[PDB]
Amino acid sequence: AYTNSFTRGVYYPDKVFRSSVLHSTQDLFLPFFSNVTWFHNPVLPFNDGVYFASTEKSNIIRGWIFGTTLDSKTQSLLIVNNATNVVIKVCEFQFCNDPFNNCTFEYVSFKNLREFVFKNYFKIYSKHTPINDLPQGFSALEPLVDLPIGINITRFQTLLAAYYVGYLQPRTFLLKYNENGTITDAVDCALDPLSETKCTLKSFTVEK
Amino acid sequence: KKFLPFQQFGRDIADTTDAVRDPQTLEILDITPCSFGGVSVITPGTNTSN
Amino acid sequence: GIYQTSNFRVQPTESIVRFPNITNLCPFGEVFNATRFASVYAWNRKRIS
Ligand SMILES: *[C@@H]1O[C@H](CO)[C@@H](O)[C@H](O)[C@H]1NC(C)=O
Ligand SMILES: *[C@@H]1O[C@H](CO)[C@@H](O)[C@H](O)[C@H]1NC(C)=O
Repeated sequence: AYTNSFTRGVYYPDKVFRSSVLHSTQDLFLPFFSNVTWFHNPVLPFNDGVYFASTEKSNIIRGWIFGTTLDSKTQSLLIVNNATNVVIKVCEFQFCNDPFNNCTFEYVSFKNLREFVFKNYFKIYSKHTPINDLPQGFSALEPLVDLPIGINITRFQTLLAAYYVGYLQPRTFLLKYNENGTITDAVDCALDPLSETKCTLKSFTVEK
Repeated sequence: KKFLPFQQFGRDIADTTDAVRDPQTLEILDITPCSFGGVSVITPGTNTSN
Repeated sequence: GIYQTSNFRVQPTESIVRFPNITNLCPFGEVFNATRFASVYAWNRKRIS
């Protein structure tokens, strides 16, 4: 099953303030208007990196698992939420065939859209907005977490609500910051000839 | 300036690093380059005065 | 005339260094100041990380 990504899958590629400026970059971003595989249990490739977004009312999705095989054979990254704390660790877990040792890292802390970018060592970016099938709109995902762990990830899983996944590709983007350091619009510079023009001119408005 | 809570460095137009966020009390500091410029000497002719 | 003949430049006074309020230190009191120490047939081996 599938859905259109529209303008989503964008984040700040560095911890740098910029204002009223059309900064161009090449990085792992979600291609605009690409299919996004859709879910509502299964196992997926991590690719070069993942965009993940979930629309919820009853808080069904609690976390993720990442690695090569995700069942005993090596240290596999885990994130899991239970009650009022979020628990994150990398141990060699004998994980179940269908869920719902040796730690180098352990940590303890529809009406909602929750969005996440996972990428290579490892970074987590997110956003949330209230909602009222992934919505037509734009915002950039702010960085939440840096994990210095160096774990060799190639595959991943959800822990359990409609939710969607797409895979980042190394494309050129033009990112429009406002007066307040916030990315408020973007161009995927290889989408269509007009986007190739906005990135040629470094401009969001194109004259005749 | 009002940077977002994760932002560390500021940038202006030609990648001129324009500000930083102090990691010991959370102030954004505007950076001015240390003052420099040409020096000109204004002279009547030495045939007139030194 | 007016002749341009040098460039002015204010030099630095001294050098500042800035980094976070130093925190998340490793508890060396679990290796150098602990209440017990191990044998010489099997030692305490700890991954500091
Ligand atoms: C900038 O920040 C203020 C709050 O200080 C906010 O009210 C304003 O709407 C923001 N401007 C933009 C363009 O988002
Ligand atoms: C650093 O320590 C000072 C007290 O010396 C404290 O007032 C300040 O808020 C701290 N800043 C950070 C970012 O930890």
